[PDB]
Amino acid sequence: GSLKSACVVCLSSFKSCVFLECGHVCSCTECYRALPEPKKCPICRQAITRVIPLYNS
Ligand SMILES: [Zn+2]
Ligand SMILES: [Zn+2]
Repeated sequence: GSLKSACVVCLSSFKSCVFLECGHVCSCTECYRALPEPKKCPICRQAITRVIPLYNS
């Protein structure tokens, strides 16, 4: 379920965020909270309904 591969957006930090939409785990907390927009799932383009942060790097 959880995994910590490379954050697909930055590619520097691991992914530390499961996007509660579809269960895609792909972003990192800092990427999310830093960028303010309504963010879309980087993999599937669904709007994010909630973010379940994983406290990792
Ligand atoms: Zn990131
Ligand atoms: Zn998705």
